[PDB]
Amino acid sequence: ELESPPPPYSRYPMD
Amino acid sequence: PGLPSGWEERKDAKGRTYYVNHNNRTTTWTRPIG
Repeated sequence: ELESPPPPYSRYPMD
Repeated sequence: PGLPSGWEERKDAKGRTYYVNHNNRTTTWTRPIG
């Protein structure tokens, strides 16, 4: 996808 | 697409598709095999 690294995952996904 | 247990593939309306895992607690743009 070439996208910036995914948002830091703690418990639930948040974007 | 093989779906592994603990992973959720979630596509947000911006066109953001992140593969997240509750098992190890990690997310990646890549498709996980195991």
